[PDB]
Amino acid sequence: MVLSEGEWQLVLHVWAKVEADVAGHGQDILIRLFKSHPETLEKFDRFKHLKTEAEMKASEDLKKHGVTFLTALGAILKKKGHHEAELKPLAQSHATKHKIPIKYLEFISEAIIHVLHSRHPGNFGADAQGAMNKALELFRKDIAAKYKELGYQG
Ligand code: HEM
Repeated sequence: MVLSEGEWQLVLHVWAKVEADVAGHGQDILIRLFKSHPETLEKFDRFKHLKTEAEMKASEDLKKHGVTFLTALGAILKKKGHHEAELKPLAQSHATKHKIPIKYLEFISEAIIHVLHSRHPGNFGADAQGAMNKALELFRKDIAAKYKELGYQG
């Protein structure tokens, strides 16, 4: 799939707002995923023991990881599709070390879109959400092909 330049602009405009608070968004998104799909929390051996959303908010480690995760995603989106080199180390660790099924990457895409919609309504109307969605479907499609090449899932 190929996004047009206008779709990438809608994506990078709302991302420029997200980057004013990277740790806050990282945190909001991971919690949102864990709440919505609690099975995903089991993949993290470091956070698994968290029991409530209050425990999640208060975990410094979780917040540090939400910064790591978000930065990496930001770096991929700013490539505007040309992300082959970035995708390599990510596909290898998530498919071989962490073992993260594509279905989970669909759950986290839904969590990203929930949070942006909550925090940035004026910059995330229907066309901007369609563009963000296109960009994460592109990322999932490419990661899924990498996964196959690595021997995982398909
Ligand atoms: C948009 C997608 C995502 C991005 C860009 C991403 C990014 C990252 C980055 C950059 C790290 C650290 C380095 C590494 O191990 O490669 C990481 C670690 C990890 N990721 Fe993700 N990830 C994504 C989706 C997920 C999903 C959906 C899950 C689980 C349901 C997951 C599970 C983990 C785990 C288990 C680790 C290790 C955490 C720790 O160090 O203990 N990731 N991920």
